[PDB]
Order: sequence, then structure tokens, then C-alpha cells
Amino acid sequence: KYSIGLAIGTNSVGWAVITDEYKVPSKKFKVLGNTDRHSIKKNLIGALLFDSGETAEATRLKRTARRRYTRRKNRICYLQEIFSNEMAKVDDSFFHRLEESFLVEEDKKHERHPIFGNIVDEVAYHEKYPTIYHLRKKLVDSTDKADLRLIYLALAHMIKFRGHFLIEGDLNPDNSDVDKLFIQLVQTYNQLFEENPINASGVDAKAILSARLSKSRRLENLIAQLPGEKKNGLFGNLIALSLGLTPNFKSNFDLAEDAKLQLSKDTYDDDLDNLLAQIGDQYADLFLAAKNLSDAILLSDILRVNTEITKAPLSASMIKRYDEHHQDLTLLKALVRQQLPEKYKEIFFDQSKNGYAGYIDGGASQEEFYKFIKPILEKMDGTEELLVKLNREDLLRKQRTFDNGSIPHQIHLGELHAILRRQEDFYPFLKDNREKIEKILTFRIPYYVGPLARGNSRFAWMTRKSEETITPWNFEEVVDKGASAQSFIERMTNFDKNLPNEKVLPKHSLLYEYFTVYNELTKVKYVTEGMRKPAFLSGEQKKAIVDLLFKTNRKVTVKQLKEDYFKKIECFDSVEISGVEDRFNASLGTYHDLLKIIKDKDFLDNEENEDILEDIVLTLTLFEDREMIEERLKTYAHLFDDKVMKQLKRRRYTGWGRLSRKLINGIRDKQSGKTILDFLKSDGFANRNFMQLIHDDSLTFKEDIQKAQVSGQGDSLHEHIANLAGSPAIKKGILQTVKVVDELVKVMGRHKPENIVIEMARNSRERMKRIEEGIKELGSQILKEHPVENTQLQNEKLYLYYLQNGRDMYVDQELDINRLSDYDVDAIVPQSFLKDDSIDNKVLTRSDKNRGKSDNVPSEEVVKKMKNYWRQLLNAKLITQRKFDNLTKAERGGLSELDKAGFIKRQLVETRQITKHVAQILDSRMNTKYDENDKLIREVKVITLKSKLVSDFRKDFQFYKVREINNYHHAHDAYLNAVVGTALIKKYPKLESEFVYGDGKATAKYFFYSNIMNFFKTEIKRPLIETNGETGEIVWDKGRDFATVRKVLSMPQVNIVKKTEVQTGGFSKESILPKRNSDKLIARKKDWDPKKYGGFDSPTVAYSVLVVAKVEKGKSKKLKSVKELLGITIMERSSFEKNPIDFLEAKGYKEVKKDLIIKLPKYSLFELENGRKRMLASAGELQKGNELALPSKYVNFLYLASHYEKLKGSPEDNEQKQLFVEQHKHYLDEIIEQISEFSKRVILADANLDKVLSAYNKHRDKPIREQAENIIHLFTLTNLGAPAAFKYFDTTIDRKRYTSTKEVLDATLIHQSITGLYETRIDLSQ
RNA sequence: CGUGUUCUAAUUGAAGGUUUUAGAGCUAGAAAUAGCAAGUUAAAAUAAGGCUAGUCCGUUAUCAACUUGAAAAAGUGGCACCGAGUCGGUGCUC
DNA sequence: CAATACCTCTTCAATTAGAACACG
DNA sequence: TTTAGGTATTG
Repeated sequence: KYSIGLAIGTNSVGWAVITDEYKVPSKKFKVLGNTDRHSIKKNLIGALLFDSGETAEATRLKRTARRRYTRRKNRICYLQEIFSNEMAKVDDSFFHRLEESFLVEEDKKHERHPIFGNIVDEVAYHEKYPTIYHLRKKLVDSTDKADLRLIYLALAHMIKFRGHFLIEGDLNPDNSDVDKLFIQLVQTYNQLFEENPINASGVDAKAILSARLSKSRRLENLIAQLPGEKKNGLFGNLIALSLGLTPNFKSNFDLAEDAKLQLSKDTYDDDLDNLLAQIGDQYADLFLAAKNLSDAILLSDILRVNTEITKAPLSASMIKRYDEHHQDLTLLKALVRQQLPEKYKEIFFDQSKNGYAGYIDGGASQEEFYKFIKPILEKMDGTEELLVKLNREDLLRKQRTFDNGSIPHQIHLGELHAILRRQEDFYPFLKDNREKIEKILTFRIPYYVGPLARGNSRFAWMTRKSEETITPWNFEEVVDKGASAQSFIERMTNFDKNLPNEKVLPKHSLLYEYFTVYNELTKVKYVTEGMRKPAFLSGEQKKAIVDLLFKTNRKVTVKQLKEDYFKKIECFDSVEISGVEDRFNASLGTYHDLLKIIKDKDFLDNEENEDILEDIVLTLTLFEDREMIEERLKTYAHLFDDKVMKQLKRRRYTGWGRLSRKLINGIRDKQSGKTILDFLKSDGFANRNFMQLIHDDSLTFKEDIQKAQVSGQGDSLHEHIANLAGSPAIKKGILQTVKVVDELVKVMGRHKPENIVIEMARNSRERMKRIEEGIKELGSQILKEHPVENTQLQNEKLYLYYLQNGRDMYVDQELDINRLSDYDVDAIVPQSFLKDDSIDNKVLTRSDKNRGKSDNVPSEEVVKKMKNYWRQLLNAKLITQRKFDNLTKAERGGLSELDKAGFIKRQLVETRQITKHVAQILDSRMNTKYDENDKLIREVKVITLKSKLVSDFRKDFQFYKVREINNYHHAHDAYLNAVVGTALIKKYPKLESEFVYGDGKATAKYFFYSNIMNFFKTEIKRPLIETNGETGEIVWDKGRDFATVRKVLSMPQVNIVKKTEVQTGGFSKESILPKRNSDKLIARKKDWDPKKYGGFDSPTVAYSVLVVAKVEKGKSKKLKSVKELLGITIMERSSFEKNPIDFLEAKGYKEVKKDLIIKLPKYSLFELENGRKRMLASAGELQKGNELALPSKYVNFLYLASHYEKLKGSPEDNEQKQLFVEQHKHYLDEIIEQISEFSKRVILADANLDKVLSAYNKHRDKPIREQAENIIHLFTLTNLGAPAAFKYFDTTIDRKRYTSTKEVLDATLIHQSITGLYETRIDLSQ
């Protein structure tokens, strides 16, 4: 006899219960525990609050790197293990000397100086080649034997840091000269293509190629230099091939198939020889000489210096920086010493001001220091050569910095190599392990192998050929690369929705193709002159057309049929077909695809050879690495000429199908012995579509379908919710609103409700790359014409101006950067149809009027003028595809009268499928009762209401939400949902198919939906009581019920429950604090003392415990009892529950009282003294938990006084609410005490309270608008939760935290249940 | 069916930052102090650690009390009416 | 004690898989 | 992307 209302969302999950008349009842429950109170009555409003759920993203961000770090120590390890045999004969302790190169002189067992022992020996390494790099170039450039321990230190130095693999292949260090080689590419080219020869033309191909300008702008600066060249020509594409890029020369060769090549890409040499063969191979020695430029070119940016002298540059490059720093160290120093030397210390002495030593000593970056001296060199004339060096960023540079991620591992491996080639003769074990040595650095576990699971890994994909230990030397054999390979991509794949044991075949499987072809033709009628009833195509008819026509052609047309087949062989001169549009929508393209490569049409049509054709397509779709694809394809290679294989690896498939294979041809009908395939083939008289086969009771198919949906019997609700997609913060709230339900039933005597109403409410760095890319492709200089930063792109008027390339969107003209206020932002889609602020709908144009009629998207006038202007942007990606489709709606037809009544539908009908699972789980869990017939029983009506429904209901009905007065409102939003949702299905039972879960004309559909919530309106002229005609049911009165909302809304008491969750996360702050004299620091490792070695700091504890015991005080060691809080941290937490006392006593507590060990999780709530309540923040911290119930008269006021969004109400009513705001003008001062009283009662914010007042009592002369939202600013103090600093309009108020947990313990502590109705109360005295 | 955003989840890799230690600091002076030469680099750890010792795992998710269970989760608390500062009373059941 | 105030790893790169959502 | 709990520091 009741209706439960619910309001879910990201953080809040409000609820409310309604009496038949929409009243909410007052019920009296018991109260457990020891306090004098044995029963307390509370009103049924149901409420909850909770922490925003955590994603798994940032957890993956660590879970990854922890495998990245530990394996980075396995790398340097295999160096030692191989080295530990010859290392021993040159030093006994050098290998343990890095092992303990962290500890202090005290704890450090072995000699302090690592490389040579005695400091005098080891100073020389530090003072001859201090930079490590200086060492590495020497061990390549010198042929004179040196210390093995020096050799290893260079080998580990590149393995620890190996470099990026975004460019794979081999480099030959003979891009010694870029300029000269080019004459050996062109020269190689000029001979190849005499008809148009080409000129060096005095070009500098180094400076005009190695300069740091854009990837595109350099071939430009080259082609302009070169004579008579196109860019997209064969040679401008090869100038674009060496600089790493995607350049398409097909237009020159007029190849049918596009071919964009890259050297960095894996399929470059295969992509070449399967392109080179297509051309004559004259083109090879034009090509591998282009590679030479890229290999020569690529090294350039890292080093612009001549490399003829140095075999190794990057290692060489940074020696460049030392002296480029060394000179500019003395120079700058000297320049301060010949002028201005009264501030020498701060730059050099002090590391806290961004001074250089601070720049080196202090934790300051390359950016900040450079920022510091920008005046200093600009107020110093001593150095002007340098000021240039700074602006380019080249000065006294660091040798470990951020841009050194652009370095390829092929010079790290390139300098590792020669050292082995330098000193292997004298060290025989080097050559015998050089491959091993290079195989650690060269190796990389690909993404698809999976972590080498030992079977003990949760995330582990890969199986193995053998069980012995995987090493980078025996990796290839041990793993099953394919077996591993399949798992990586198999797991994601969608399962059959009809069959969950059969995995789904790719989109391009023939059999899926056979179904797509067979079925579509299934429903075809054909008429001639002399047939009385148009008949279906029969078993022989259907088979033949496919047999000759479809294999034969990629698309099958209609007038193919009249002439190709009926006329050819059925012999109708003319025929009338009604099944299909102008061409069959179904293509055996996959069938078409095969022939080009296989070249044996009669092999495809062979039945025995079709399982290969289904295992090869799956093999091709699955993978994406051609080198890898070869493996699975040698299984069949004995069948084919080898030239097929080279072309067979080429075409790669993407996209997987919905439908399981066995279903297509394996689900057999016992009575009449055909598969789904066989059925679509021949049907006597009538050929069923697929959807018919699976739903005709006369066919056993569906009876064998139902057998697949149940088996397993679903999964438990926790298993179930987690699986469904969407926000992690929505699913964690999806789960709680059902536990609340099971109790809401459990409260009202397990009598299921009559209705359930549930509604769900609905970036700084990408905004600088969506723009940077386009104005490279769009080609403009508008970005360089005016620089802007990503710190300014959260205001759209500066955001859209650059997305529009500094030009209007409707009139074709430049725009001013500064007065972006006169310009007016416009919506591609009117707001009235649907509310949207998205950039895909947002745009900036000079005036709103120009686009078109307001009632429609911009009109035919502008799509003409501009369609071309909105192409390149789509073309350069500045706009987006969805944004465009609506942008050009003028010519389409536009928003028809059935279109505008479609968004108006979407506004008030929840089309969102994640609040359709929240619908389904409800009905199924509530209604387990079955009619004798197949039909179900629904004694609980599920309802979906959309935000706008209640969102409007308030501004028009005298009820205005204020989110920052209280945290009762989130629950209030369920009452309104409960009623209006039940006020609707009680007055319009027609709508039970778009408002209730469970199974042109639009010129009044517009009128049906835009009108429906009007029976709450007295005038517009409507009766005060409206009742449904059909059942005679009365479902509204505007005298009684409208007040029974206000009284349920006026209420002072509402259940608000911050959900008690145990905190779990990282141990402490990630930063590493220095060795300090406090016990607060946590040992980063067990064996290191934070007082000697430093460590992590300040972990928070998962749930605080209440310990009472006696602790020894003073010399006496006498023990006197105390009761306090020990918050258990998440590092001791794992060792706490194991034995609590044996742990607890280790921290000092003796004589410990066992049964009174009270675990108190986060957000725990105690009640003490005169009705004040508190929330446990932590062991030290309390949050402020006492709601202040806004009186109704006060609550309304905030929306009007604030006047949010200026005025959005009928202007005839803009008057009526205006006198009120000045009528109850003193309501202002009626808030202050009411505001104040809460502060004195519970908050104990007295110390800062005196300060809010002085700001208000001296701000009474300014207007209401300024003031209104500002008295709203202050409610964060009254709010639930932690205290936060807030500011009155011209002043800011600091927060007052709750530092101690002494106060709480004396007072009674309450465990409340999941809703707030069942309790357990305790008085904490003893 | 095609197209593209948005987000969700798993695998493989780079570059910083940081924490001690190794970079023989010197000259006066008893001495806290003041004078000057130096600085860019390397080692190593990057959640404690765990046992199943794998080149594995170690931050998601789930959490009233209470009874009972290894974990899952099953089980426990009258009805109504009049009122309204966070539940107060009344009447009945009991 | 609790009133005052500074502090909290970041920036990239490459590959798969799925819904949920909106256009032709 | 700014919260909100740890932590040395000051009147």
C-alpha cells in the first residue's frame, strides 16, 4: 500500500517512502546496546552518502611499473651472473661494492670507494672522465685495454637506461654525412629517372634537414630548394620517406591499393618487397639508399655535430654539453665577477631561491632556474652571446633530463657493440657472450606474450613449450608465441548472446559471410506476367545465384538479376522484384577477398577445404604482426605457391562478429534435421528468416536456446554488477541501492512495494594537442601568430577561436582575440530540443541570428557558403565527425517534425541503457512469481525517471533545490521521483511501455510530450483534482497532496548515513623524505633506519581501533590505565588481525582488554552531549556531521536571491517573485542566527565564528545578488564532512580542523545500519 | 551495415624526480666565523614485503552491529494516529 | 594544548579487447 | 584536477 522512491548517482543515493496519499510514514524501531534508550522512531526517508568509487586506472599505473622496475633489476643481474666469473679474478668485492653502495660508512662492511678501493686510485676515474658518457665514447674510440670494472660500468649504464623502441630495425653508423649521401639518393635517383633529372642545386641538406623545424616543413624547405619538384611526386615522397613518415607514392605508380611506407614500422622491408616486386626491383637501390639518409638523418637531431671523428655520437653528444656547460660555467661566474657582485651568493650559495646550486643542489628543474635569471642576463650586458643560448634552451645543460626519451636504443646498443668489438680479443668470454650481452638489451617481451605466468599470476596469458626458467636467451623456444599470441586477443572477444560456450567468429569469416549472403536474399519475392501469387526463391534458386553471381561479383545489383540470371537462365524477359533496394546489402567480400590471392576459385567452392578457410581467416583477424602471422601459415604452406604467402600475410582483418559458429550450422533440429545454414538454404514453400527460425516453436531451436541462457544460473549480484560496463562510480552506487531495497522490504514486514522509482543524474592537456596537430595539417601559422598555453583552454571563447583557426563559423572572416565578449556562442542543436554544452554542439560565431531560424540548425544559406570551410577542419581533425553531421543538417532535410518530437521524447524518456540494467535487476529480484502460463508476475512496477522531470518540477512548483545548504536534498529527490513516477502510471497507463520496465504524426507527439506534466497546473484552466477516466482512479488533488509534499519536505529529521568503508590504498606519500630526527618517517626498507637513511612518510590507517590498557609512565615503570585510539596503518594492517595482542603489545600496551578491542572504520559516527554528533575522520581527525535543516521559507530564498542564470521564467512571473525577495528582506538576518545557532550548538566553531559575522554585519549595503550566493558560500562550515576554508565575497575564511579524538570516546557510539533505521547504540564508559 | 568520438578494462616499454653513499674542497684562525676554488655524473631502492620462489604477486572491487559460517552470504528488531528543530507523545498490540 | 601555515611523484610512448552513444 | 588528512612551526 506504498511506493518506494530512490535517487541514485555518483556519490549520493537518496531514497524516500510514500503513503498512498504520498505521505511518508513515521515508524518506531528498536535500539540495541547499553544506553538508556531502547526504541527510537524515525521517518521513512531513506538516505545514503559514500566515497566516490576508485577506478582501476591508477592502480594499473602502479601494477604495471612494479613489473617494469623489478624486471629492470633482472636485466643488470644477468650481466653480473655472466660476469661474476671473470669479475672475481679481477676483484673479489667489486660486485658486493655496488650491492652496499647505499648504506652509510657505519653500516658499510666493505671498502667505501667502489671502483678501485683506495680513494686515490678511484679519484682518477672521477677526475679524468667524470661524466660517465665520457667513459663510453673512449671504450669505443680507444684500442688500448682498460679495467674490466670500467667496461662493466659502461655496459650496465646503457642497460639500466636502454631507450625507446618506437623505431625498430638496424642502423649502420655510416650516416656520417647527410649532405653527401643525398647526392647518392638523388644521384641514385637521377640515373633511375632521366626523363626528369634533379639537382643538388647547392642545397645544404644538413642545415636545411637537421634543423629542428617541423617534420613536414623541412622537405618543403628542401623541395623549394630542389628544382622542378612536386611534393606528392615520387621523389618528394622519398624525401618524406627518409625523415620518418607516412608518404604515399601510389598516385605516381597508380597502384590500385594504397601503400604508405615507414622504416620505423615493422612491415617496411616486407611491405617493400611485396611492393618492390610489383614494381621492377630497379627500385631497391633507389630505396635502401633512402634508408641510409634516414639512418644518417635520424642521428642528426640528437647530435648536430660532425660525427666523422666519433664512432659514437649520442654518447658523444653529451660530452658536447659538459664543455658547453663548463665554459658557460666559468663565463657566467666571471661575468658576475666583473659586474654586479653583491648578489653572487644567492645564485651560487643558496639553493632555495632558484639559485644555480639550488638549481643543482636544490630540487629545482631546468625550467625554473632559466626563469629565474631571465631578468639577470637581461639586466647584465656582460653576456649577450649567452642570452641567445638561453632562449634556445642551450646553456649549462644537465645530462639527465626529460627530452632524453627521444633517444633510440640503437645507439645505446650501437655503442655497447663496438666496446665488445674493441676489447673482446683480450677477454675471450666477451665474444662467447656478446650475443648474450646484446640479447638482454635488444629483447622485449611483446604485449601479447603476457607476464610469464608461473600459474601463480592473476593476469597471466601465456602457456609454454617447456617449464624451465625463462631467460632472454631461451625465450623464443620456451614460450608458445602463438599459443601465447592467441590468448592476448582471444580473451577480450564478445561471446554469443544466445550461446555462451561457443566463442564468436570474426566479422570476416566466410561462414558469417555465407549467412550474411544467404539470409538477405531469403525474403525475396519475384513476379512475372503469368504467375498468380508472387512466390519465393526456392532451394535450387537460392543456391545457384550465389554459386555463379556472388562468387563472381563484389556487389550484386538488382538489374543484374533481370538480365544476368532470370533472362539468362530462368528466361523471364522482365521481372518484378520487391525484396531489395538498388543493390544487395550483403557482400561475400570475404569471398571476393580470397580469390585475388589464392587464384583457385574451385578451391574455395570445395567443401573439404572450408575449415582451413575458417581457421585461416580467424588466424588473420586475430593477429596484427606479419612476422608472427607467418608461423601459423606454414602449417598450410605446402598447398600454395610461395608467392601467395608473401601476398597472403598482407591483407589483415579487423572486427569480430556477434554470432557463434556452431549456432550457424551446428544447432540441429531433431524432428527435421537441418541447421540454421541448411534452413536458410531450403525451406518448403516459405523460407524463414533467421529471427523466425529461432522463434518458431515447431522448430526445436528455441527450446535448445533457452537451455543456454540459464545453465550456470547467472552469477551472484556482486559478480553481476562488476561485470557491466560504465562508470566505476556508478556501479558502486548501483549495488548499494539494492541492499537498501532488501531492507526496505525487510522493514515494511517483507511486503513488496507497489512501485519502485529510480533516477540517475548524468581535459587540460588534450586540449593543447587537438589544436597543435590540426594547425600542422591545416597548415596555418595562426598558432605561431599568437602563442597560447593549456592553462587558458577551460574557457571556450579562447578555446573555440583556435578550433576555428581565427575565423568565423558562418560569415567567413577573421576574429579578434581580445573582445571575445561581444561575440556570442551558439549551439548547433537548439537547447530546447535537447540540453547540451558539448564542444561537438558548441561553436563560436559572430552572431546568433546569422545561422538561421532559431527553431532550426544553421540553414541552407550557410552550409552552401561554408561546407568547404568545414571540410579541412574535419580533414585536419579540428572539428569532429559527430559535430559535423549535425553542423550540415540544413541540406539533409533538417530537423523534421518527427525529429523535433524525438529529442523532446529523449528529454523525458530515459534512453540510457545503464539505468535499464538498474531497471532489470530490480524487476527480476522483486518478481520471482510466475503465472501458470509462460507470462511472469509483476507486483513491483519498476520505473525510470529522467533528471529534467524533477529538475523542472522544482522551479515551477515553488520547490527549489539548494545543493549547498544541506545534504538532505539528495534524499528529497526520491520523494518527488516516487510521486511523479507513481502520479504518472496512475494517470497514463498507456505510457507503461516507455516509463515501466517489462513487456507527420509527430505534430501532436510534440503536443503529447511537451504537455504531459500539465495536470499539476491549475491554470495554463484545469480542475484541482484530476482522476484517470479509464479505471475511475483518483490520482491527484492540489489542495491536500500539494501540502503533503511541503510537510514531507519541511521535515527536520532525515536519515543521512556516510557509508563506513575501510580505507585501502598506498602505504604513504610517494615522496621520499630525508634522514630526520622524528619517528614519523617509515623505513623505505626494513634494514635501513629513517634516522640514518631516510624514507617514506605519514601513512593513513585502514580502520582505527579503540584500545584501553595501562601504559608505563616515567622512571617508575608503574602502569596506569588509559583509553585512546590507535589507528592501524595499511602496512601494519596486514599483520594486525593475524594476532591482535601480540602485535598490540609490541607497540607498548600491557594488560590489554580483549573483548573491548573496538575496530572503528572511516566515517564512524558517535553521539555525545546535547545532540551534537561527530564523524570519525581518523585516529587524530573528526569530521563535522550535524545537518542543519534549512527552514522551508529560508531554503526557497537561496535560488531567487542568487538568481542563478539571471532569469529563466515567464516575464509576467518575474514580477511576482520580486516583491517577495524584498518582502521577506529580513529573512537575511533570520538566516544568520539560524546559521549561527547551529554553530554554537554542535560545531564548536566559535573561534572562527566571530569572523564570519563581522563580514556579514558590515556587508549589508551591497545588493542582494552579490550577498545572496555569499551567505550560501558559508554553508560548507555547516556542511557534513571535513572542514574547509571558504570566503565571503571579499574575504576568505580559514578552516578549523578537529585535531584530537579525546572528545569522542566518552560519548555514546552508534553503529547504524545501511539505511539509518536499524541501530546499535553504546555508551562508552568504563 | 558503415563511420567517429567518448570512456571502460589488460599487457609491454621510455624518460625524469627522489633518498644515502663514492666524487681527497682549500686558505688563513683557537674558535662559532669568515676568504676562494667545485658543481652537469655514477651506484643503488622506488609502495614494507609475501610464498606458490614464478623473470610470480603486493593500491581496483566488496564492509553496521549482532547470532552463525572458512569466504560467499543466510538469519535477528510490533500496528496506528495526532503533532515538528534532527524524533516527541498518545492509544493499541505486547 | 590547538591556532597558524606548507605539503601531497610527473611527463610521455606503443598494442590489443569490450559496451555505451550518436551520425550517414 | 582540488580534496583533506600528516606534520613541523609559531603566540
